[PDB]
Amino acid sequence: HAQTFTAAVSKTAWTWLTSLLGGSAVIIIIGLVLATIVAMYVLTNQKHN
Amino acid sequence: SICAAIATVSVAASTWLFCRSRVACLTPYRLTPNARIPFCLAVLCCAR
Amino acid sequence: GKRQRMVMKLESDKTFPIMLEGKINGYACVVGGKLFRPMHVEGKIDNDVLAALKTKKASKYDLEYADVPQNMRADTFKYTHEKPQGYYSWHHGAVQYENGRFTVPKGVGAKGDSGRPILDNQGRVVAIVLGGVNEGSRTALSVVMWNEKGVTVKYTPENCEQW
Amino acid sequence: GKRQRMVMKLESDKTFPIMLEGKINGYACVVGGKLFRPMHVEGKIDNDVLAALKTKKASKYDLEYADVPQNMRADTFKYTHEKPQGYYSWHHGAVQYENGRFTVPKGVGAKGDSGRPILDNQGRVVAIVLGGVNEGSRTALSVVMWNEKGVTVKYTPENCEQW
Repeated sequence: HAQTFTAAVSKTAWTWLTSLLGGSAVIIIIGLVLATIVAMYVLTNQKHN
Repeated sequence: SICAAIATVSVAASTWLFCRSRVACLTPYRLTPNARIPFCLAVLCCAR
Repeated sequence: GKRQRMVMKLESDKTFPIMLEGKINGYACVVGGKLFRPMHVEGKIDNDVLAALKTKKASKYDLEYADVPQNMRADTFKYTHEKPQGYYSWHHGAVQYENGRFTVPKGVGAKGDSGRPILDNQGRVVAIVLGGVNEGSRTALSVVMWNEKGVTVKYTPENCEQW
Repeated sequence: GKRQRMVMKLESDKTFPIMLEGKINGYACVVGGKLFRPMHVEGKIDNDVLAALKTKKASKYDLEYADVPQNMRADTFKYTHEKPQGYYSWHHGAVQYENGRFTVPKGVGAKGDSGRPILDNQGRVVAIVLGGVNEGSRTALSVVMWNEKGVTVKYTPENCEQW
């Protein structure tokens, strides 16, 4: 038979590569969303004059 | 050829009507001496 | 009388006539830090500072407009959204405001009468004259103006003349 | 000249110059129980108690806020947020407040007179001068101030020079 690249990756290790690498993207996008909401709320508070 | 002609005419006419509508929205706010654009229209029609 | 003289004192500083080859075709107003010029009037603004500035155009409201330099921003007119009925001022005497219509007793208003800012009982601009029609024994005008929201509103009667 | 006497007699106790090699660069202001000092002004506080502090930085609003000891919390400026249009009382005379902008007639305003408070007709600070730009015959100002919500707001015109 032929050894395909990513042939023996063992779904447990797919889960460890999905969580510890895709979850960090979830952390950085909720941080970016929180930063955007904070910037818009600061501009709304300084709309008051 | 007729599909490419209808596609080009449709994209050009839609872009022309979009530019007409963007000018017709942003024009009564750019003519004022303060030019205080409201925030929602500045988000939508890509104003200052 | 008395009303026209303080208006002349204001127009000597900030209202600038245009220079057609021998005569005056129209008047550029500097209000709020934004130079205004009517379209059908063609010529050159008297200031070499206000001549070099390229103007953006708004064909629905018949006015070129450009940005005022930073030094000139304090020496501009002021604008008012709120106008009650009664009497307002103008370079050629007085102007009546009734039912949202700036009307003028006839005999005055001809070619070369464009861009003159209608002032108020305080010294603030409420309208800009672009022309008018002779409504019998009293002429009405076709002005642009402003409202409470900040929206430039143009009113024009039937079959007006571009002065 | 009567309002300037009030400003000088209120600044004689509660305003401290920031001296670098003896030259005045700015003024620390003790308003509402907290020390205020701008960023770009270099030097030390004239008062010995206020100079031995740990001023927490706030780089956005061009301020370096601190806290006042309890024996000094009564010897502070009072302040407010309420600001109708009209005139206010600066160190060099009067200052116009129109359309949410403090304007001083020209000539005055150089390197050094930053951090000075703007007072009202009652004796309360409504703004702290940081810098400004000369718009021809009148100079707009870049100040920090407060509002009804209780939020520090900084206003900044275009191309302001740090004083």
